[PDB]
Amino acid sequence: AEETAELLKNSHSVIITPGYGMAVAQAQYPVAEITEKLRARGINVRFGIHPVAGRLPGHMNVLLAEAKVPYDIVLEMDEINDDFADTDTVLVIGANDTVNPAAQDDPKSPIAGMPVLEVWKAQNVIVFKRSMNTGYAGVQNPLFFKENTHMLFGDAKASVDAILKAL
Amino acid sequence: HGRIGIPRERLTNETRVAATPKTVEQLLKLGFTVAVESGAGQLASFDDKAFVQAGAEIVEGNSVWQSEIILKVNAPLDDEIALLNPGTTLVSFIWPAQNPELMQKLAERNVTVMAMDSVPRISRAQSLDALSSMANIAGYRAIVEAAHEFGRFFTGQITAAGKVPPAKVMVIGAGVAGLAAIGAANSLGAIVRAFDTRPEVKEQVQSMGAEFLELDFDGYAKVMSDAFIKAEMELFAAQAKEVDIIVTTALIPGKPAPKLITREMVDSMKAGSVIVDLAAQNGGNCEYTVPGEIFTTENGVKVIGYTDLPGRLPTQSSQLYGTNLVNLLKLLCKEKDGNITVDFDDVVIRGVTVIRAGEITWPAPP
Amino acid sequence: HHHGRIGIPRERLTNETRVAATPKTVEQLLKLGFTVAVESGAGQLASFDDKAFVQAGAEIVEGNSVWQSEIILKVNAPLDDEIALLNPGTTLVSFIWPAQNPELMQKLAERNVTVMAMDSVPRISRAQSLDALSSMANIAGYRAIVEAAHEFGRFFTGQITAAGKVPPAKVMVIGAGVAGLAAIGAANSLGAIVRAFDTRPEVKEQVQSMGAEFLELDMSDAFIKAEMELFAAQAKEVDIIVTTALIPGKPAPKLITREMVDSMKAGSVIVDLAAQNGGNCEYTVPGEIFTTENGVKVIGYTDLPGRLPTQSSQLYGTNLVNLLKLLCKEKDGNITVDFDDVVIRGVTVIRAGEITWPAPPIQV
Ligand SMILES: NC(=O)c1ccc[n+]([C@@H]2O[C@H](COP(=O)([O-])OP(=O)(O)OC[C@H]3O[C@@H](n4cnc5c(N)ncnc54)[C@H](OP(=O)(O)O)[C@@H]3O)[C@@H](O)[C@H]2O)c1
Ligand SMILES: NC(=O)c1ccc[n+]([C@@H]2O[C@H](COP(=O)([O-])OP(=O)(O)OC[C@H]3O[C@@H](n4cnc5c(N)ncnc54)[C@H](O)[C@@H]3O)[C@@H](O)[C@H]2O)c1
Repeated sequence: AEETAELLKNSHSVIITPGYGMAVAQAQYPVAEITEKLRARGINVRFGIHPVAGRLPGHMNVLLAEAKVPYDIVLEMDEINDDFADTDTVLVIGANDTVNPAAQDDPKSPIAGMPVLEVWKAQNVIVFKRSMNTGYAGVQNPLFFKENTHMLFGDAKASVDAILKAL
Repeated sequence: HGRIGIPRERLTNETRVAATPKTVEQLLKLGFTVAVESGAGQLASFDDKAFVQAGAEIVEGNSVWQSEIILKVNAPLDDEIALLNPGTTLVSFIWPAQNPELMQKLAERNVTVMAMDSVPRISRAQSLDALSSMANIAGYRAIVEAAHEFGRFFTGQITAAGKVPPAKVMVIGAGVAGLAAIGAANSLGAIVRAFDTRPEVKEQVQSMGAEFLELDFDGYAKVMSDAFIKAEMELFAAQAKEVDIIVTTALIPGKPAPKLITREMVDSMKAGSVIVDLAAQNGGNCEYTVPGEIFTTENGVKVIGYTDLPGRLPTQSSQLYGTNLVNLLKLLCKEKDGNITVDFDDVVIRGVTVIRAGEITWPAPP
Repeated sequence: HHHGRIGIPRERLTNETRVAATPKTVEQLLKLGFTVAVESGAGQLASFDDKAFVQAGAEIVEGNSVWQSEIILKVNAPLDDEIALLNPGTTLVSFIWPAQNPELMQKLAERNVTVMAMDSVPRISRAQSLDALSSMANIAGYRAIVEAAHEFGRFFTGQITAAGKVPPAKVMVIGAGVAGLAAIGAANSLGAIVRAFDTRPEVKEQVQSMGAEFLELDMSDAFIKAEMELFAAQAKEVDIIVTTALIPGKPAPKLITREMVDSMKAGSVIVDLAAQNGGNCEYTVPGEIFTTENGVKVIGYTDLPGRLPTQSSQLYGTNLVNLLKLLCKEKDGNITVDFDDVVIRGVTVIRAGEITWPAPPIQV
């Protein structure tokens, strides 16, 4: 997370992606404080709430209201593709399969033809996954391996919780 | 014999019974014999053998009336007055300020008339306070029948295709019913809001999960003021642009509900929306409200004046009315024992005891 | 002519409150580079101000004019008169139920329209964004909770009320897919005691996440009867059975026996969401409620997906928006009828008269 801190302040645009990690780890409550802080810094934040991600439709949408995250920055399944390219630190809070190329580009993942958030080769895609483990697949997707698209080997809450005070 | 009689509600199109099986059990515990009419709860889905599950004597028709406690679910109609017996602890929704005629009539029947609506509205008494418990249930149920006719979800959610926005619910005239309506909408995941003159309710509104809309401006003097009714109508004009549910709540016992929202402004409200008028059982706080119906305002605000709302959630209203009645009979049968010790020094009981054994004892120490 | 213009009919189905797109959805369609036309009186169904369609950006046409467009985004089948209005070429996009509607198919093929079956979108993952049945089931999941609470005896929420403690609703969601998930969400939000069941292992994690008891699997034969035994022994304890269990293209199995219903607690509701495609409960009176002796409101509302006017119109409309996103990927404003992608290849049951049903076998 010590990286992700410096990375955040660099970003200008930040896509926060709520895919499962957010919810399970309660990372939505602390995210609300840090995003508010990023807002004060002047950072173009977009939450990309793709519904079909991990567990149940909506869910994390109202969980962000619980966290008291503004619905202005909550973009629910808005295909904010052009901002995706413009974004530097995409905080992929878990969410690997919801952004997984091998689900649509390759018809390969069990989630057959998943409309994944096309954020590969953005400016940075820090995928909060504590291991290269199978999500609903995550077969061979550059989001695991690459330099900008890379697995942050930390928990969803834990990583947010450090960057919350670090930044 | 000290037998509690649980009737069916024989008022036309009321949906309660006095007690559900679970609550009948609680009346057994009280040390009285408990008899329920032949399948009295079928309005609220519980038959004879369902009350045999609780362990209730199924009094076969009229023998229900021959009992020293009759937990009537609403007022006796003259039919039932004739059926009542003197000396009986007739514990019911009497509505004394709405029913001075009934007061004179039950005085002639010489009954101990305990008006369940007329409990002193204080902390300790809230468990006995049927007025507020049924209002509370009706508040929850107003939110229900609002989602029955609502265009949208309360529950904001991105679905596999599209965004559902969280609904904006404005409760207006926040009685206890309004507070529970906030709790209901909040459980469903709606942006809840509330307005009333009285600052006492705000604490609860904020807690159960809502924005208490300030009067963009004593409490009675304020409430009467012309600029105040302007200011209310400005809060209403403002919310009309955005809201999804309005719950019109300010029901007064006796007085018809103040017609707050002028018809014009309802037409101006955001369409695909509901105004559930709880206050519809006397007057109703919207001016559109024809009691009984869903009047769809031509924009698409269905002003649902369901007068029968406290009835409408049948087993709940029965369960909790039953629990208010058990609560009363707890302090009425403190020893157990099983004898109706009607208290006077306990001023809340002195409240509810609007008539005792003939002589009208209404009103009561405030 | 009216290429690049949409036509949205006022829907003429009985027990209907949907239009194909509400004002917000009309704006969506506008954003997609199209122009919209809607029939007059659509608002009345959708409980929305009809003038607000114009205010949003729709030509509120008087009626049949709607049919002369690029795409006719329409909710249910074209009735046979509407069929005779369908313009040769025009991309018609509706609930077709292809295999169930052989003759309707033929009539639309003669009318030479580009029929896309919004119900029969080949149900993989991006398909669900396009699939009208996803949103309709999701409508019905919430709507199971609502219509349940319309006839429910108790609260959902275990509110320790002033009067006394509430025994909560135990919401036994059978068939946790899509509508099941929405019912689980809604009931969990209320803090009703959710118990849910679905065949696929993935739902287990989800039910567990919502503080909700997952009913274990004890398949197909032999198991179908153990599902029955679970649902009976569970029906004793539960309140609201949200019976979603539907297998696409098959009638909903009669898992809720009348006997099972009459064994339950009173004051309770079994909502058949799968009512229209088979009836999962037996006691399901299609298009009505029926209260039993024991006191369970079996709500067999076939019309559940229609029952929530503005949002149903919104979400069906956004399924259409997602379809036009995959079709008109440039968002140029005319219907690029994509055949390269599997999903459009399957949903376009009839490309302009030529019956292009199905897609090559894309295993769901
Ligand atoms: N939401 C719905 O409506 C719904 C319904 C049904 C199915 N689904 C499906 O779920 C699919 C996958 O979505 P998804 O990628 O969001 O979820 P997922 O596949 O369940 O999770 C993906 C990854 O998130 C990581 N993660 C979880 N908790 C985290 C934490 N505490 N700390 C760090 N990393 C965390 C895990 O990696 P580590 O183990 O290494 O941490 C896991 O491999 C969707 O494409 C959709 O098909 C969604
Ligand atoms: N990738 C995603 O995030 C996503 C999300 C939702 C659905 N889907 C797709 O939807 C497709 C079809 O499923 P659906 O849910 O839309 O269908 P549906 O609405 O016709 O059926 C609803 C549910 O009923 C369940 N059911 C059937 N028989 C059952 C039984 N005997 N006991 C218990 N439950 C039973 C099914 O499992 C299904 O989930 C799936 O193959 C999947 O590809 C994908």
